[PDB]
Amino acid sequence: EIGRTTDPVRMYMREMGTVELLTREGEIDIAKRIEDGINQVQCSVAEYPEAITYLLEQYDRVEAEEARLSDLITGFVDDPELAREKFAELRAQYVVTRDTIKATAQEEILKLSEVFKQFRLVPKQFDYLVNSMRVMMDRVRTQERLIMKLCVEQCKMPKKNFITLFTGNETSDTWFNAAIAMNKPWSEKLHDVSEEVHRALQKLQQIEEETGLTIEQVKDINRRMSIGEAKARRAKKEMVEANLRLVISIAKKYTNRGLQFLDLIQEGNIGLMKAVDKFEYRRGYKFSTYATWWIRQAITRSIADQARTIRIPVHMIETINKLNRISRQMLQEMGREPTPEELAERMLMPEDKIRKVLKIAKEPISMETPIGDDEDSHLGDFIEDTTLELPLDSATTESLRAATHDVLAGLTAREAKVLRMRFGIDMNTDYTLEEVGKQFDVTRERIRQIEAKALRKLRHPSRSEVLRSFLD
Amino acid sequence: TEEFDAIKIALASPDMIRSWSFGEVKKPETINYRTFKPERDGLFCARIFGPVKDYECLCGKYKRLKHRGVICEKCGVEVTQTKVRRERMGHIELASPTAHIWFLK
Amino acid sequence: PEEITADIPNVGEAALSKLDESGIVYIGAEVTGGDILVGKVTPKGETQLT
RNA sequence: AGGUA
Repeated sequence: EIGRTTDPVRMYMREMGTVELLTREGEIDIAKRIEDGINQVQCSVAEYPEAITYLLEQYDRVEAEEARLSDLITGFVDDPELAREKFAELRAQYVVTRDTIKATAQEEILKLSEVFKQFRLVPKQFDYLVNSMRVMMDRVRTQERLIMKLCVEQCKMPKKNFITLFTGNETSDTWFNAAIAMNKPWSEKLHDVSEEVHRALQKLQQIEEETGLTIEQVKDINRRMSIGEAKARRAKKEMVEANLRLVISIAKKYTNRGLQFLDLIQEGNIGLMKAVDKFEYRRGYKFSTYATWWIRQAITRSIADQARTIRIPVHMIETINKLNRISRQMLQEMGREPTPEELAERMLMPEDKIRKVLKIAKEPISMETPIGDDEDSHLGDFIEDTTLELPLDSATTESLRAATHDVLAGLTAREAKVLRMRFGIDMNTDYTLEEVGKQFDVTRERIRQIEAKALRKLRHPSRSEVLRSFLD
Repeated sequence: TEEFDAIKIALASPDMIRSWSFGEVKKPETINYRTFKPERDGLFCARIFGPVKDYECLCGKYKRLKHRGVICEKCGVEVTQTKVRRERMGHIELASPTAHIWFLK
Repeated sequence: PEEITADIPNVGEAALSKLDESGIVYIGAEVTGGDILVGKVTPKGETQLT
């Protein structure tokens, strides 16, 4: 509330306090309206042919054993036999409905929507069909808005006149002549941009041909869709908002074990939405029971990821938890301490992996903590930089470079020259033996013989003594 | 070796903030725990802030002083001097705009 | 894994003198600053050479 | 943490 508050926890509780808890039958009623919405959107997809063609393409791919069976469908409302029978009769209904296009047609459409009513498909495939119908909406509205932009910005006419005249066929030359009939100045102005508008109309007709249905039915079906997902999303949001209390109660148990409570409840809300998307009452179970495991999984994932400073895999985290539980069991049984031998015995895990896991299970500590129990110095004030070359070593390197340059200057021209590129001496590049030989226009054993001659000359105790000090 | 008569302080623009940044930090990952090689693209990243050890790509591809003017295009990691890791800044693309606390309280 | 041994690469024999065959200095040996007490060695990793 | 000026 407005109480000079600066804690998101407080006003999150304010937000959750507005929505009253539900009963067991209340969840069923909300899921029932959710099911009504999803049936509406399924019927909307049903009236759309192309999504069904795509679904049948994937069914054929599955029949060809190219895709997983459990990645297309999950359960039905009264197995490969049932799926085959339903998809065969569904293809029959689809083709008998499509034949009516290229009274009777309405009956075929109704039977088609009925035979989809049995289908219960994977959320991924349903989302794909929803996205396809959504991009159908997007392309239809894009064509309409292109016609809008052309007729308005090129002919200087208000947006109000277009709606009445254009709507009703929207894909013919009738409205052109109808608008021209009043001898309006914008009607005359339309004759200089008529080509582009007609080309866009041609693209709209091509889109209709691709869909296989008249554009007016496309608008009707997509508006039915849109109201469908609107109802579905409203009901799902109502469920999520009414179930926030379960998330809060579950997460507050995990708060005493580290990690921010707010992150926990946010992850639990994510899991709650996931459960809502997957919830059904045809199972007969309570929604709270189903959502509990989802919330626990989300909370465990959050503790695994966002609570460890260094990344630790979820399976590794579970192994750590099992190790800790068995350690507690052995500690309370033996009563002394967890001995590594018994830890090895309980797991299939050797023991060196056990100790390395135990090392991993600990989280990094801040340097801002004081070393020595609240000394005014911090831990990071003592950490030596190990990535910095010591000035002693830098001076040694400089002296070695000078000595090597002097020694190479003490040799002949070609020998020193070969040595410079062979090892990359005093240039920022290194070259191979054959690379140096190519520039020395001699690609044979001769270049390596020159290198060996330089080495043998350096073997003498007059050029190696200066370099002898560097390597002890 | 650096000459400058004055220091200006001003409001940092999102465009010039991206100008400072060499890569977008997209993951909260830090390292691979057992292998202390930094993750991609985490808070520590050779793909963004530069290589950890001197003049070698953190993929095991290029380990030499020769490969210093060219970055490794065979993987995300680039190859430069390690001191560059002390100067390269990154940027995080916030989904929602966020108010600056200093300009607030 | 690190190991404790008497034989240390590239060290003077004086250091090896004060240690046993186990790499540990004898009890009662007199040592000064810089003398080696425990012959720890670490498995050397990849080496970059100028 | 304790101690020194």
